Amino acid sequence: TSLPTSNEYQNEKLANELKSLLDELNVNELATGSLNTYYKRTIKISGQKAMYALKSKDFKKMSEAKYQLQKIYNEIDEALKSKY
Amino acid sequence: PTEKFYYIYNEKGLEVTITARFLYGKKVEGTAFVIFGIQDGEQRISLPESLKRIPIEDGSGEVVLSRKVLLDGVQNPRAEDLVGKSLYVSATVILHSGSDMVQAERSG
Amino acid sequence: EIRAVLYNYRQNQELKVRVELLHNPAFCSLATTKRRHQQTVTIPPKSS
Amino acid sequence: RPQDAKNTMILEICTRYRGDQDATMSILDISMMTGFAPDTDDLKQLANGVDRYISKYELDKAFSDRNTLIIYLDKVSHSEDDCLAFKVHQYFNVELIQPGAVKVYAYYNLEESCTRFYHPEKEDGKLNKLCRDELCRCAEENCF
Amino acid sequence: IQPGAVKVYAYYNLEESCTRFYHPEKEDGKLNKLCRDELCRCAEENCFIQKSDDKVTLEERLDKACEPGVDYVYKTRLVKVQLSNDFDEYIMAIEQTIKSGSDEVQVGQQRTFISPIKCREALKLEEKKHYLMWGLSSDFWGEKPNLSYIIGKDTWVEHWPEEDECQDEENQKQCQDLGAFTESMVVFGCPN
Amino acid sequence: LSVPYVIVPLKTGLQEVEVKAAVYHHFISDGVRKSLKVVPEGIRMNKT
Amino acid sequence: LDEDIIAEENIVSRSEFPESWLWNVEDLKEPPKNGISTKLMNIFLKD
Amino acid sequence: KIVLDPSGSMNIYLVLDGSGSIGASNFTGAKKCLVNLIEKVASYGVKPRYGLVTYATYPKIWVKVSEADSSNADWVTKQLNEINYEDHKLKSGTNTKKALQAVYSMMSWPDDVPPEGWNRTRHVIILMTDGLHNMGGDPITVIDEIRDLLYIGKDRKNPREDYLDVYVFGVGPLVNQVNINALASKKDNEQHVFKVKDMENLEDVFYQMIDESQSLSLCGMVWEHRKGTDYHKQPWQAKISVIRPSKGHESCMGAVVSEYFVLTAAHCFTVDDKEHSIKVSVGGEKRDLEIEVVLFHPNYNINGKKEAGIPEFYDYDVALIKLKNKLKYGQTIRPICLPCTEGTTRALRLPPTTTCQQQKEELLPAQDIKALFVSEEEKKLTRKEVYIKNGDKKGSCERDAQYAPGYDKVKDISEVVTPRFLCTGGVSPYADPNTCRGDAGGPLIVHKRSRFIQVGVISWGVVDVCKNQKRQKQVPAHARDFHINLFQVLPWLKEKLQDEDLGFL
Ligand SMILES: *C1O[C@H](CO)[C@@H](O[C@@H]2O[C@H](CO)[C@@H](O)[C@H](O)[C@H]2NC(C)=O)[C@H](O)[C@H]1NC(C)=O
Ligand SMILES: *[C@@H]1O[C@H](CO)[C@@H](O[C@@H]2O[C@H](CO)[C@@H](O)[C@H](O)[C@H]2NC(C)=O)[C@H](O)[C@H]1NC(C)=O
Ligand SMILES: [Mg+2]
Repeated sequence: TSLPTSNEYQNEKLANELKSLLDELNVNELATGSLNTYYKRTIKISGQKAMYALKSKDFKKMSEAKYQLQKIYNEIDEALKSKY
Repeated sequence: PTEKFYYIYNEKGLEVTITARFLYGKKVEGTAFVIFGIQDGEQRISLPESLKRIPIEDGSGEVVLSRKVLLDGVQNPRAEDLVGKSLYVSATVILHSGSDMVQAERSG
Repeated sequence: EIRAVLYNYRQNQELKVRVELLHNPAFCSLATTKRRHQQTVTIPPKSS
Repeated sequence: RPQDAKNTMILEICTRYRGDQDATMSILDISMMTGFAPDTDDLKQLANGVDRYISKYELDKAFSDRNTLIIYLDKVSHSEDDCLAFKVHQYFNVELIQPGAVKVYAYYNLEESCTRFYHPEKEDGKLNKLCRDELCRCAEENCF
Repeated sequence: IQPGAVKVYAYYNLEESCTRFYHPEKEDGKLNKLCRDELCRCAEENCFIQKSDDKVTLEERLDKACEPGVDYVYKTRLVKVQLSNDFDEYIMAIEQTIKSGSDEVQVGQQRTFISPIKCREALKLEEKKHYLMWGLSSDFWGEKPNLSYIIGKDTWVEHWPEEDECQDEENQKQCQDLGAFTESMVVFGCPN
Repeated sequence: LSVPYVIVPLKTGLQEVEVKAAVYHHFISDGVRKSLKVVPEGIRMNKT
Repeated sequence: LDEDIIAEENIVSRSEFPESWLWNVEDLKEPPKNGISTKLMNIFLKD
Repeated sequence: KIVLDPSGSMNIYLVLDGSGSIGASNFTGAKKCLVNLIEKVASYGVKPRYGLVTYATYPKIWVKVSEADSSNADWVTKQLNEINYEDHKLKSGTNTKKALQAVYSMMSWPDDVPPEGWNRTRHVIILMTDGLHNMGGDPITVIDEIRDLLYIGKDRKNPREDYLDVYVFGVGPLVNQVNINALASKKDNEQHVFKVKDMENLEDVFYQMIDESQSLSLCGMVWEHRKGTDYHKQPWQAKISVIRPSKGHESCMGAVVSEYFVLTAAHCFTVDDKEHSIKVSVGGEKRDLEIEVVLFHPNYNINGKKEAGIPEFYDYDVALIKLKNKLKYGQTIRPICLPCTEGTTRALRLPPTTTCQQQKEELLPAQDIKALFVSEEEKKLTRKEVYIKNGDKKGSCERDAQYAPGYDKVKDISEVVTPRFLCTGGVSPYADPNTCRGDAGGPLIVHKRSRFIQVGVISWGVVDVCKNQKRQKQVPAHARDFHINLFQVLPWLKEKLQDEDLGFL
């Protein structure tokens, strides 16, 4: 077949990255349940930003919510290692 | 350099920290190639095996010339004869885009 | 070969860029008046 | 043949120094053809190989956003050629592709250098030109 | 619409002040509240979920009374009405606890129901007649054993006629459905 | 910008008040939950 | 919902508003660099 | 949360909605949530009293906490599995108030005198519902009676809030959070509300509620939650690097067995290797632990038959390393269980009078036994499942060691293959991966009753399938790996580790 044209492969790559974090969002939203109220405040604010970005397919929001949801995921991972 | 001199009996050797940033003030990501050398009077002598290859991350890197490599570099095994001479450093840093290159020098 | 470096200093935003080399009567390239030499790339944030 | 079939091409680079001794550490500046992405796992073999290294920040990104590649060689032989190779695949679906380029130099001297191009139709990758004595013209066009 | 407000004070003293409100219906703009002595309740609501008699489709209405919001279903009979300050109380006798309740059933004694006195214009209940009622957990109010069931927008009231009024052709089918639902809810519950 | 609201206290003590706000076309929001004292009418007297 | 706004249920309110906090005690026993001990305290901020 | 103590006296009340709002396949997912939960609680060794109530219009009590059968995890699982969705479908109410009063009757003592241990006893209540109660009164007022009965939150001097925890699960396709949030207990930094998507990835749900305060040092217990790292997946796994001049860098694996001790193979080291040249990292930190001494087995000799014509001799290839400073156990650092110990008895849920031979019968039957080891792929730890060939193919597993390089023309098979070696590898009954040489020294792990037991130590393999530092591409099928049996060296381990108080039989 004809190979995918220009932006179509790039937008699909961004959607696959956002889809990967949303699979463990329910795990991470849970994982803040035994953590401090800041993490639980941050992830539910950051979670809807990723959820809307995937279904709206806006490039600006899908870029920002990818790095935003990655940031709180790093904070949770450092929280769970420091809490033991 | 951590110190602007070298004490001959320092077992760690001379440490030279690399700092690289863009002209407008943001951090440089790249990889540095750096080599050390010795200056005797007006004449400079180069140490070939002192070459190292370090990535420059967060706008920074660090390289050390150890005491053993300098003594292996010189053919004179006396540490007493090294006093009075001077060192120089020549570094070559290239960005990870590979589109530009800067050569710097610390000497004396 | 010419090297054009494009810089993105957003803290959390990667950018979709159309970049184009213009036609030149003094320089031969794929850019002519009818057919332009343009590309579509993506620059990650805090990177070049 | 093992049902991995796609539009596939392989790039091979070789060099040799002409001086009286082996040249020391040199650097490979490689630029992809437009819409071409290298096979990653071939460069994994090259980076971990002896006398060879690829920087981490360049290496771990890879895939479609890889257009310029930086490869460091610790030495090149002066008697015979040193070589390496990796695969490339098109993903962009565009005609009149831009040729790629490979430039060689050393860290102590950028000025003495050498640069060759490549294209899947033109031998030196320099496309097509017309020239009468000293006066040359652009010619990457249809004939009429 | 939200009422506006005007506050007056001086630059050397904010503490001594005065504040008045305004609304195009309310004189002081303070909307509507109910209060018995010191214990007050919110009252910016409809008086109750009044239906316009056209929905005689009781079979839909009674099946929708098995929704999880309903915390009591009672069959009552009004005895005596007394007006008061900004409210009026309706002394009713509970005949049977059809669904739920959350308190003791007792059955056969006086149970006081209270409405805002501005809701007399919406619907006037009449003494000695039977009435079928249901509400939710925010309706019963106060402290035990002086619990008080307050009539609000979520409370529903409909007259259950006497035996001779059922023999009229309009209340023929009405007394069927309310009688079947009485059996339907003390036998089968809700299937949700 | 200040947004006034009107409320009526119903029961004594340190009771809870909560408000929220969210912006359109961006996913930035804020919520404020504070408590304030509901005091019955009257005043301090220190007699002997 | 489908509209371009955060839904109300997942809006998380700020509520930790005390004026004075971080009433803590610590002892400088870190390695003395020029006689100076460098202590790192990772601390939560408030709302 | 929930405290797990071996002196535990805990009542676990399980309430399940059976109304028409749930759906049978959501009801089955509700049951599968509870069965893995009961099994994970029984993996600790705590004996709670289970209560099982399914309700619709009317509650039906299946297991009462007063019965002696309430402390049997296996029986309560059998009673829960038999319950069908359409068992009381014809009564399809949602009367949560009566079910809480039934739980209130369970905790209620007769007359005015509670039995002693009432303040000792912990209480746990678990509810699964749609959040749409429609029959009976308000359910919240029975909880206030439960709060008043247990004297919790009613005294400033002794608040007693740590004795009751209430969790609510949102099951069914349609769910009301508002009722569920009011029903659930509300505590700071403790998750008590679960939604419909929370029913998947059960290990993450259990990780939030469980507090392992009194159960830190339990051997062979794994956190399998999706956010867990390699060391949540393997708390015992220790990475051992030997960097010495001329010899160069070499890496081997180990397994935590005590606060001061790690078990690994002996051929990774030698007598000439110094203690400062050996670095061990257990929890994944870059801070390598310093060691005190390495205890070689007394009968180990790599050059035992060197004068006869055998190049390397791998009999008794085990060693114990002593740390300079002891470890502190955590979620990523825990020891692995050793056979014929009291910890292994509590792990296998055996009576305490179980002998060392009875455990030997269960762990090593004369058949193909499921097992696993750990390997590295691009600096990340991963699991490799193998089979121990202890059955009739044990002789065929030993015979493929003839193809080992350097040992092709050695005549006697019983000389080089001692009874210490356990044999894995091959393609029968299933394809078993072969170790890299960096994988040497690791444990051979067998899984029984939600716990993990070590039965061997990784020794050597016949064919080095990982010669080009990668295990890439297929290899011949007769490549076997050998592992040192722990039952053979049990008197040496019991002699050395009786000072560590592991409870040897
Ligand atoms: C509870 O209902 C079933 C129980 O397994 C699941 O139903 C999902 O929802 C609809 C059916 O109503 C299907 O289109 C999905 O494919 C179902 N499966 C999924 C999401 O895995 C589900 O687990 C539960 N939730 C809902 C909303 O039905
Ligand atoms: C069981 O409950 C009692 C309540 O009476 C708890 O309080 C202890 O009571 C005994 C005797 O009345 C005192 O000696 C203790 O000092 C009390 N403990 C306190 C005040 O913390 C106690 O939790 C339990 N008593 C036991 C186990 O003897
Ligand atoms: Mg129901």
